[PDB]
Amino acid sequence: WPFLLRFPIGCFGICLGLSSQAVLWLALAKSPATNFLHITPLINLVVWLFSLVVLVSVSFTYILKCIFYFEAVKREYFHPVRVNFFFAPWVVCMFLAISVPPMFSPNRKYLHPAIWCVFMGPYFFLELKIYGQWLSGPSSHLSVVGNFVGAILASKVGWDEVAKFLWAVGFAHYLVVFVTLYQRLPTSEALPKELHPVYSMFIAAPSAASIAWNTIYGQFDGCSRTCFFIALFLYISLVARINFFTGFKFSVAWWSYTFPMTTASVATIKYAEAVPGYPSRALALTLSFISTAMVCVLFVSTLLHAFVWQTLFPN
Amino acid sequence: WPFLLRFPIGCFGICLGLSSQAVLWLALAKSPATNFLHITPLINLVVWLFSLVVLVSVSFTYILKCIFYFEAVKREYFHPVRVNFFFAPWVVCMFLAISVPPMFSPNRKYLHPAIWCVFMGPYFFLELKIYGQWLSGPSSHLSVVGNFVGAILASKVGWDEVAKFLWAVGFAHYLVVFVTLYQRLPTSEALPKELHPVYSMFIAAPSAASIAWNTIYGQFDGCSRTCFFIALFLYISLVARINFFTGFKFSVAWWSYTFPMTTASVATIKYAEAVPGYPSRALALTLSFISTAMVCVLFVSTLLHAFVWQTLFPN
Amino acid sequence: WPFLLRFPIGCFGICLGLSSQAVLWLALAKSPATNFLHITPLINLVVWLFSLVVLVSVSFTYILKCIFYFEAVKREYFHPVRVNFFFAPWVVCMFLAISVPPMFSPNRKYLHPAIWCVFMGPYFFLELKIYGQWLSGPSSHLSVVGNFVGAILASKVGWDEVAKFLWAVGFAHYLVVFVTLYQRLPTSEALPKELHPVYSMFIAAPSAASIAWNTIYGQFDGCSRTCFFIALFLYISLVARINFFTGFKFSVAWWSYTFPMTTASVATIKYAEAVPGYPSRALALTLSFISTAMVCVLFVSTLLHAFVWQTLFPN
Ligand SMILES: CC(C)CCC[C@@H](C)[C@H]1CC[C@H]2[C@@H]3CC=C4C[C@@H](OC(=O)CCC(=O)O)CC[C@]4(C)[C@H]3CC[C@]12C
Ligand SMILES: CC(C)CCC[C@@H](C)[C@H]1CC[C@H]2[C@@H]3CC=C4C[C@@H](OC(=O)CCC(=O)O)CC[C@]4(C)[C@H]3CC[C@]12C
Ligand SMILES: CC(C)CCC[C@@H](C)[C@H]1CC[C@H]2[C@@H]3CC=C4C[C@@H](OC(=O)CCC(=O)O)CC[C@]4(C)[C@H]3CC[C@]12C
Ligand SMILES: [Cl-]
Ligand SMILES: [Cl-]
Ligand SMILES: [Cl-]
Ligand SMILES: [Cl-]
Ligand SMILES: [Cl-]
Ligand SMILES: [Cl-]
Repeated sequence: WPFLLRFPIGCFGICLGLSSQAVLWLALAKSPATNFLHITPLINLVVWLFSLVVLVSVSFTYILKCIFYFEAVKREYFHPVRVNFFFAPWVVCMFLAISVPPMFSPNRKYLHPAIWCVFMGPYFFLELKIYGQWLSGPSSHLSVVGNFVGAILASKVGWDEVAKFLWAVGFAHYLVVFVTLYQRLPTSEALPKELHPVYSMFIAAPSAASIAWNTIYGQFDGCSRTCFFIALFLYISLVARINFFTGFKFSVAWWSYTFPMTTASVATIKYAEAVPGYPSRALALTLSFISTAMVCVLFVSTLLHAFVWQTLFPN
Repeated sequence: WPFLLRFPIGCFGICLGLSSQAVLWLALAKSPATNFLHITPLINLVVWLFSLVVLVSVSFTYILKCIFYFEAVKREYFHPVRVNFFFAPWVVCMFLAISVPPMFSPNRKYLHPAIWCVFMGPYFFLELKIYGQWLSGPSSHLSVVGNFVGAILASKVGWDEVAKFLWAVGFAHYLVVFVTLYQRLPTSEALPKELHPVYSMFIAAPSAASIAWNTIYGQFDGCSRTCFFIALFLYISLVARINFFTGFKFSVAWWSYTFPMTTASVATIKYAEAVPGYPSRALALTLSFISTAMVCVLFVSTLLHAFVWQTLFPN
Repeated sequence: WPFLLRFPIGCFGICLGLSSQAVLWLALAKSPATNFLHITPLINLVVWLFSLVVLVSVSFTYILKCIFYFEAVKREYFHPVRVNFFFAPWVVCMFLAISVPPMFSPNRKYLHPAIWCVFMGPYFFLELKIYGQWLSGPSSHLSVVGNFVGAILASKVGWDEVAKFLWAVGFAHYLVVFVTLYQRLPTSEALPKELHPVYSMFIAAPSAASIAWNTIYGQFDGCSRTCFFIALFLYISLVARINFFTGFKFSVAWWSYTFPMTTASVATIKYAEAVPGYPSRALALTLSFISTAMVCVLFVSTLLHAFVWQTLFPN
């Protein structure tokens, strides 16, 4: 059993969670509402560099597999559940782009338009091609989160009009996913094993949509508030449904679940700036504290379970 | 056959219809657009007291059954069609709360926040628990109307922010219900017998949503108008589809159908205040006249059929 | 085989495409953004008269069949796929009404209210009756486009309030159609033959809705922009999915596909007026050029294939 076979596409899950952490701490240092913490922006410098190293190493190793064992890649593509992970490498690169650590880049009004085109295009072509396969042969193949994220990148460039077009496309696909998935949610028992990639974008897409609305227009309306509150209601359902009595075991799939929690925390900070008050401030800090704590303990657990015991990679 | 067995949970239907009548006549006396009628506010005083008596008597008798024959209550819970009626006792109490007869309460800016918490919480816990049962074992178990009604109560207290959160949650559940129920509407023949509790909230939830929007913001927009017009279009479909040639017979289920009609009438009065004109005024009065007439004739019929013949309660 | 049997209801398809062309060229002559072309309004005079001749001839011949062979009409009604075409004669008359060639009518603020009632009523009665048949015996029987078109006619009369009511009804039916049709789109192979009437209103209803919003309110908002962008995204999917390598053959069904393209072009012109700029202007002209070119080449092809070879009408 060579190492290439035991290396699946699920490795990209860890990069998405860690990269999403970078945007959270950037806000905590550039938030006028949360100025009283005096958080040093140097934290983002370490986190952003760490996200680049893991993304390059993961991507480079996977490229070697694609030339060495193309047939293995071909087999993975067809399987229905693990298809969504093909979108993961493209969407994560956009997350680093919006971070854009202040120290590296001298102050400028907008980023160069060339950056948007290179990252965005491979995603749009993949979205249409993967959608066509479903018709030839649920509706879980559709990608929703990436379109909302691209709108944020487009707003940073300054192309306001195209950002509105991407938001409309992302919303339309959400309706089909929302109706089907809500009817049959996964059972509390054996939650991580079943439909783990698909579920993550169910508690995350609304929170991303609210952030995109704030960048395009600049003022909160019913779109940003209601989408944010829907995500909060869905997030609360996890606590009530999860069984505290039932035991839990370590699994690689836990890395993907981190990403939904982080996106909600960033969205809450936007709400606090628009509407000041003691309620919002405490709620924003609480969500951030839970998100960052889970990553730190999970990072230690996934580090020990891979080195001394080499149980991270199954046969 | 003891009286406890022949006493079902459908008795709560009559309370919902009569309690909804109270809010209608309160508006008719406090509407600047309909000032020319000079309606005495004393009508609400009689109606509100009458609603309290029936609600207490119905609730007190049912509590006796729950301790005497718990297993009978347990059997009723599982059956799919008659599950929605468990939400009915909680939602109706909120309807009396908004009425708040002026004579009883000295003029005050807002009501005490404690009233909102006691009534609302048992409903939110019930909504999550009942929804979980569906996943373990359509989508008719979901409750939609109560969330919109709670927003009205929250606005009366003055907690504007939480009212927006409840409205978002209620809207999201409506999408699943609207798609499924619209595909298979009940046939005109044997209309009352089939799916009678579920259908009532289909012509009623839009009208409640429009009222909630007016209280939170204060100015009509596309939300209030389009939701109100959707309810009107759905209400008109009943007249066209119902068969006049086919005969009708007395049934206990008719009490639930009163509640949808009353809610639409109250919503129309809001429209008349925002947009004045002869068209709206006549339409508002016509809907109220039909609603109040149906209750009076139905009340007499349900009174005679229960006393001289004792045919109200089946075996 | 008498000519009456070989004359189907699909003949009304050609009238819808040609009549829709009339509104496009009217805008091109009355558009301040596209003033630099100096397009003579005389083009609409020829087109509008040509649309009236074909509509009268098609309608008059079909009336003869309805009295001669009523049973044949009765058989056609039941078949599920070819039911939507019954709505086509009524909706097309509204399209000529909005055109209202300037030369014929002296300048006036609004049109007489009587015109709206005569055309609209037969459509509303048909919508309710056809919808009832589905319940007694997908959800493709529902009509969506006509309600949005009627709102435009109502706005021309000046009855603003009723136009909002029609828009709400049309939107509600769209949700059921959008969810069902999007799940199972037709395959690229043998595209014209399968579900040809139903598909045409899928790329067309959003574009009609955006135009109606602009007339009722007068200022673009998120309704007009997002609905327009959804239609653009759906239109682009046709180019990617269609197979260029696969050959194509002449068919009568191609006339219906013209109508979706024209409606999108008219909607784009509205966008250019609201938001000026070089991007929008070129995109508006390009869509119009493709639409008008397709009609001209198709008109020649459908003319030659019917006269020398008499292959237009199948047995
Ligand atoms: C794909 C995800 C990100 C969104 C899924 C949710 C949408 C299907 C629905 C939920 C409720 C709907 C909203 C209902 C109420 C409003 C407020 C409505 O009225 C306003 O104009 C708000 C601002 C104001 O004028 O005060 C604007 C659109 C919006 C947000 C609606 C847009 C579509 C929403 C967000
Ligand atoms: C759960 C029930 C109560 C609502 C179900 C209906 C909604 C799914 C849809 C129907 C049409 C949609 C509306 C379409 C048009 C508008 C107007 C739109 O534009 C405006 O800003 C209106 C006010 C103005 O700016 O003039 C605001 C949101 C809204 C109401 C939309 C919100 C979501 C609505 C109400
Ligand atoms: C039946 C067809 C014609 C429409 C099908 C699409 C609708 C189901 C959804 C898609 C996204 C929704 C929209 C989402 C965002 C908005 C913007 C929202 O916010 C605004 O107030 C826009 C204007 C502004 O205030 O800047 C108003 C309603 C609207 C258009 C929503 C109404 C309902 C929409 C159009
Ligand atoms: Cl940001
Ligand atoms: Cl996705
Ligand atoms: Cl009220
Ligand atoms: Cl309910
Ligand atoms: Cl026009
Ligand atoms: Cl249609």
